Amino acid sequence: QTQQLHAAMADTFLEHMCRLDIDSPPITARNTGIICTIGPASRSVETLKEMIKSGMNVARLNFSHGTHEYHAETIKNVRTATESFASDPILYRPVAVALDTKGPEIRTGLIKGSGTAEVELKKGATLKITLDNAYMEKCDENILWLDYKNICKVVEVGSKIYVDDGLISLQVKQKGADFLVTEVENGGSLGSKKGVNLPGAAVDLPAVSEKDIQDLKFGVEQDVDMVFASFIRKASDVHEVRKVLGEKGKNIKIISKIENHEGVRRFDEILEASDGIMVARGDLGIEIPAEKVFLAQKMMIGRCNRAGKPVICATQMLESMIKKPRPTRAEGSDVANAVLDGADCIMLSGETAKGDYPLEAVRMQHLIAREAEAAIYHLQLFEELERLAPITSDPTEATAVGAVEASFKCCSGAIIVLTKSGRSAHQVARYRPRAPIIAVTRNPQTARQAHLYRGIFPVLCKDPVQEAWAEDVDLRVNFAMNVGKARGFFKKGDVVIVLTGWRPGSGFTNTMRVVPVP
Amino acid sequence: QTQQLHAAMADTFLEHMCRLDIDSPPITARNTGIICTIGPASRSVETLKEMIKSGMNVARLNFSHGTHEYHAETIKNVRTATESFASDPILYRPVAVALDTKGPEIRTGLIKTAEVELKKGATLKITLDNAYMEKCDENILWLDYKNICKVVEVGSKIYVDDGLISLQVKQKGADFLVTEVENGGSLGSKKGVNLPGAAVDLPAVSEKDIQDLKFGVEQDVDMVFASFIRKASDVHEVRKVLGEKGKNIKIISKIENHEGVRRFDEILEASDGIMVARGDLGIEIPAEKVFLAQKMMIGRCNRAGKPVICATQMLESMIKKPRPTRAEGSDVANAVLDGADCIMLSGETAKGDYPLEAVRMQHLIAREAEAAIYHLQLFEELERLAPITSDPTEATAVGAVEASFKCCSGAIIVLTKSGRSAHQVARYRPRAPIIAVTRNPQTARQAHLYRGIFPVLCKDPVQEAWAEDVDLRVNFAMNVGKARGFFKKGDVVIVLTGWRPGSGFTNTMRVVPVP
Amino acid sequence: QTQQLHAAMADTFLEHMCRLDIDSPPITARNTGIICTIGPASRSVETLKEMIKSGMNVARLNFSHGTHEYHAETIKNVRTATESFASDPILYRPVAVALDTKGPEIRTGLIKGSGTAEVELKKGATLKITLDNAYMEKCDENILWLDYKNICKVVEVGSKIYVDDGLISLQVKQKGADFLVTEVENGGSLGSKKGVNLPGAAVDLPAVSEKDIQDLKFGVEQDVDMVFASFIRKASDVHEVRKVLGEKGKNIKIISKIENHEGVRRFDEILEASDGIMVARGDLGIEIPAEKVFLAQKMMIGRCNRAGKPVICATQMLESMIKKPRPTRAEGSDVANAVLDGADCIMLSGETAKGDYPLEAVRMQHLIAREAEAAIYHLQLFEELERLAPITSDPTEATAVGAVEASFKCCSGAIIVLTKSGRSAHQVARYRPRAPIIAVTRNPQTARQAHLYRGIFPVLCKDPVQEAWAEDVDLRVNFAMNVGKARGFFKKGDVVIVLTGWRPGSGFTNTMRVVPVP
Ligand SMILES: O=P(O)(O)OC[C@H]1O[C@](O)(COP(=O)(O)O)[C@@H](O)[C@@H]1O
Ligand SMILES: O=P(O)(O)OC[C@H]1O[C@](O)(COP(=O)(O)O)[C@@H](O)[C@@H]1O
Ligand SMILES: O=P(O)(O)OC[C@H]1O[C@](O)(COP(=O)(O)O)[C@@H](O)[C@@H]1O
Ligand SMILES: [K+]
Ligand SMILES: [K+]
Ligand SMILES: [K+]
Ligand SMILES: [Mg+2]
Ligand SMILES: [Mg+2]
Ligand SMILES: [Mg+2]
Repeated sequence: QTQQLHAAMADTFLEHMCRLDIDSPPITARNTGIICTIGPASRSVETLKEMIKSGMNVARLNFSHGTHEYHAETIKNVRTATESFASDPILYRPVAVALDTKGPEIRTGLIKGSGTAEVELKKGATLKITLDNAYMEKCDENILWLDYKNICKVVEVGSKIYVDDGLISLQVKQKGADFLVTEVENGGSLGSKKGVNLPGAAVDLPAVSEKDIQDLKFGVEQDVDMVFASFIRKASDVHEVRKVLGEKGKNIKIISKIENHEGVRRFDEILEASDGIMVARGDLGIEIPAEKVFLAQKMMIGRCNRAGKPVICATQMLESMIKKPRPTRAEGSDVANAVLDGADCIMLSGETAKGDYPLEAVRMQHLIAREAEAAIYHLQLFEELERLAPITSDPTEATAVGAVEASFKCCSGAIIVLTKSGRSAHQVARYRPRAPIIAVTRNPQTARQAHLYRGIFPVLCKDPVQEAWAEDVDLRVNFAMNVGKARGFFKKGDVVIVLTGWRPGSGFTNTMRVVPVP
Repeated sequence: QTQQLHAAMADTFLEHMCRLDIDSPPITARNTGIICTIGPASRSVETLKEMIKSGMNVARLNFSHGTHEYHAETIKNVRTATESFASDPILYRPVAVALDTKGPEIRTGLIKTAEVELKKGATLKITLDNAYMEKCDENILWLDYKNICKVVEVGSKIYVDDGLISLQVKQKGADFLVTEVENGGSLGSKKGVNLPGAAVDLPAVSEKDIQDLKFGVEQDVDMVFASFIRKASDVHEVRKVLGEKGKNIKIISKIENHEGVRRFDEILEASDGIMVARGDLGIEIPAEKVFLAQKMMIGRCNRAGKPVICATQMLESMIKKPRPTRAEGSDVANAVLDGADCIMLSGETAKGDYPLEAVRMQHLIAREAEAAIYHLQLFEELERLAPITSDPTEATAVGAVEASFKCCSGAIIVLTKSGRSAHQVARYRPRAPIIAVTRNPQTARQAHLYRGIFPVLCKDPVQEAWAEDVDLRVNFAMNVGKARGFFKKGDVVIVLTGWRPGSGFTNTMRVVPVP
Repeated sequence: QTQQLHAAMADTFLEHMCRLDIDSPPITARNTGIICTIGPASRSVETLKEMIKSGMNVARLNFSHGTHEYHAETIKNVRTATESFASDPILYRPVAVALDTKGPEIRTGLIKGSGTAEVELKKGATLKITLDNAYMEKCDENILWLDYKNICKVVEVGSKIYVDDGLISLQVKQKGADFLVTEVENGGSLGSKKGVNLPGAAVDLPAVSEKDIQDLKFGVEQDVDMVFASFIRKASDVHEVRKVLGEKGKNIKIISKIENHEGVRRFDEILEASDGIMVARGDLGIEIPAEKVFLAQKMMIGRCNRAGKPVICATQMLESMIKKPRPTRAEGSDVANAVLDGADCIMLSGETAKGDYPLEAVRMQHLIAREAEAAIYHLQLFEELERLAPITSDPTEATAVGAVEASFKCCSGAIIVLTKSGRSAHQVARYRPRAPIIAVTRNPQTARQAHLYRGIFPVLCKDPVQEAWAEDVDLRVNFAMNVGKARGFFKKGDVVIVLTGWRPGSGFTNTMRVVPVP
């Protein structure tokens, strides 16, 4: 009568839905990664500590805004808050840092005069668009400037142009070279520097601009753990980002953001080149008809799970929590269905960057992820992941799937794995056990990147190596036991699964033990 | 393209069938146990060595016939043939000895070693005057069941000689029944008699049975096949007689009548395994219903995780000819597909002209059939029907089998003192052979009852360091597998072990390359 | 608690097996066809009448033996027996006649002396096989003649040779021209004119010999319904057979007998070209290792089920009943499992052609089939057959599959179908309903050939055509009900499914009705 174990026993999906209970409380452990965007509301040290206690795993910096120096000062504070807890290495939480590139964004110019100044637009009214730099800080209700110099080559008559994140639409009546005349189809106020999207068009900007180059190089300087590459359209876009990171950034992980039609059409070659995927729903839902977005979301998450690569669901998950302390019912549903669909991580944007309730937002996500994890139908999920996954002779693969079937058989409080690269923990997570995966590593980077995988609770063993390998192994296992008790995941005399290798070095995980908690 | 691995991939049973292929060769290992009835044809030491090499696992002695001195000698020969292979521990094969009780049979009398001949429509009086107990003929017939006249009615049907001859009852009384013959045939001496519609109140454990089970205990048999078990208390009666001294002897109940079928669930619970006794069962219930009973029992046994044995007329034509009929081919293969742990030969090995050919042919067929099982479905069914547990050992067993499928392992190697750890694995029915390494030679002989368990008996003395004693026995298993052709250097096997000595602590699963 | 209805309710195959109950009695209807081979024991009119009441649906004539005059008299008798029941059109049962060809057999010659003579062959003995026609009637223990002139070309030292249904095995020790020297391996006594098999060998005998041609012409003259073509090795073999049947016998059904390695290897092209398949296990279990036959059986059955074509299981199903009035447990089990495998028809050979208990064997097949039909796991079968079925716009297909599902939901007593060609009845049977399919037709050939499909109970309407079509339809629907009532398939108030088209002529079946029985 807990963890939805009654519904876990159903022999159909529908009987499984029918058995779900609001009075079956979940376990302590939460498997889904939380990712928070840091900005004015959340960049203070004091508050960042509170985000970490609340459940933040990764901190994301949007490089569509702000300066290398401002960002460097966010990071510094994230690292200070994080290390504030190394005091007790048993309760320490590694906290990753991710870099979100500008990429091929299209923006409007400044509104003439005051900073905040917006101009009201009205349906049917007229708007001329120019590329004349005279006008770039002189935008208003008749004339508007755009930073995409080649716009006219690619937008025809009939075309639609959305501005301010889908909320203002315009139609292309007449067009020269230099300028476009438009009729306003949906009005509203327009401020300075707003996102422009061109649904019909083949936008021809480079995947990595010189601005992107400098930003990527800065992130290599700063030892960030991952990069969220914007607007990826094809594999070669991914490789180009991989080259700009080069040898020095070779361990930093690349998440292609999919946020347009081409990204979606060529998803297979992009996923093959990337380390993970983000479903970038804001842009994506302007670049395609908003009603189609749920399908791309489910296509991308499914294929990532089929391929054992992390997928993040993003944007407007709890929008209303920017202004209010509780979410709407669609927001509640949406976070929960992201987890149920299969998402490894879930992202907060404005809600933590600039909102009036960043901590509450983090908590709500933590609370909902945990309910929805219990609600997942593991029976079917696990069987469908066994079937699709190929056959191999890799003993770690066999050991990984054995540990998972065993975790179901005995309702183990956790599956513990020792791992240098993380790779042995990733092989377990791909099969989606209910129980949490406590990944014990010495490598601080592996610990931080581990958060991209559903279920991995990384822990960082700071202790020196023993002279006897067998003793060193057992000390790490036992470290995972102490973390699990201290966290409430399990208590003494509960059974856990433990994974280890037949010899030192990566790639040898082959041993699975069913072990009582000491 | 080997082991029907193509068929094993399919999404449906029907596509699985379509992908079955006569040119996909089976692995060398054979998982289904073979039991052979020993008799005039096969009781010599010379013939028994060859039966073992051809794949016999359990020697059955039928106590419906023979004297204790006779069976004691049979055993002595089996133990001799078996021990002749201890020369090389790596190739030694444990052989079990099983005792199969007479039970409450009914038999005819002697004849006036000659045979009279009943014709359809003819008249036959049946009698209980013991003066006639050694002169039966076309007219008069003696049976040794004294209450026969109390339980029969006007019209009831009597089958004689394993169902070949049949009589109907035209008039009753006491001492006499008058019967019309319905199926003619050549009656002989002391033949089986069956009274389908009737409830026979003979003891389950008769005076003779009691002395025969004692023989079992003294002779040190491994298991007992108790005939005509009708209800759970019959099995308790048997367990009692075996008593304290006989308590590690497994009791396999033989279902051969309508009541045993009906009270199957309770008999299963009390028994350590089941034998589907198709000979008698197929006269006591209509022959067309046997396959239903058989599949019901194999099914409930696989569900309970207890061994079940298919028996009787599996290769009947091979008593006289050296190839079986096509039916006989089919039937053996379907018993394995149904889920039988063991298959059995009777007359084929006891008294036929081709005992070794019959054993070989069970070995070949079982090996083909085990590769044609749709494990995808079978494993998911057994895994699901399994109640969740706290036992680390169940978890470890299921983890092992899951891993044996993901990497198509050459075997699952298990150390076990009592057998129990190997049994847990075999309940889930891996494709891969389970090589169970033990020092207890009784554990090794009984382990044949379970599908896929190839017991190996370790004769090495105990190393003083426990980890080294564990490795040695793992390596021994490896050498057995290499030598028998189950696998070779660099293949993967699963290895299952515990974290300390003593029963009940198996908790460790390793995926290991063969050295 | 009848028809194994408790077992039909189970969620898994394994639970389905567990609930099979020997006290859950079957319905009256038997769905699997029974094909009896005719010969001395069964060819009297008196005996044939009773074969028919006992359940023979098809009369099989084995052309490997006997003259045209003798077979003509057999057919005459088949039809006298059959037509003896036409007095009562309600109880009248179409009985088909099938011709089984000789084909490329290899046969020995005559034993010297007595026509009835045998010789002993003893393990270790030398036996010489000659082609010199001198010896064709002087065969004995030292010298054996056979009728395949090219045998020496196709065998080598080491080869095996089986004689008389695999009883006797020889091993070639030397290969001359015009002879072989062999060692007897399995001895046994040998009589005259016995079949020879060469497992190793690329036998080259012609698909359709001069004698097969005489024979097929004769079948066309006698208006047989189906041909069983022996030793089909490839599609062109089937074509060759079709030519000889030509126009006069274009609608005569060709069932390819698979009895050798090449047939099995090329099964798909043979299947496509044929109207049906027989698994001829006698020859097959000598041409391939005996332990592999059950594989071939199940491959062929599954593939014919998948394609919707009749498949017959044949040979030694009840062999002991040639001498004993009750079958062995393996035989009882073999038959059940052929039905459970998915076979449309099961066949009897010596059991009915020369044995002592022809009626009893026919009755046993009836009884076992009826039990085994109930024990089928229809939930899974029907789900998979629907699943595998290619998708079609064909209204008749959609109607068939709706009728089958409807028959399941209301546990109907029959599926009544009107059909000219048989086709619409076949499309129901391919989906494998529990309920018997009663096919009403005015076409006597259609009736006789429907016996090759599991479930079809053909009924032959002799009444003339009503002027008003709608009444002509009702009249045949109503003749089906009378047949069902009289046979005890159902009774007044039971529901049945009735299938019709929207106009006369073949191909228009599109109407399913759920109908209480008056
Ligand atoms: O996940 P990875 O990178 O393969 O790391 C797993 C490795 O960790 C170990 O358990 C311990 O190795 P170290 O002692 O070198 O950390 C190995 O046995 C195993 O092969
Ligand atoms: O299957 P069983 O009878 O419980 O025996 C399994 C036992 O065998 C072992 O692997 C070896 O024990 P021993 O050293 O006592 O033979 C134990 O670790 C384990 O508990
Ligand atoms: O199976 P077939 O040969 O298509 O026969 C089915 C045909 O039988 C009918 O039900 C009626 O046939 P009739 O021409 O005999 O009236 C048609 O509606 C239907 O098209
Ligand atoms: K960005
Ligand atoms: K007995
Ligand atoms: K023939
Ligand atoms: Mg974007
Ligand atoms: Mg018996
Ligand atoms: Mg043939």
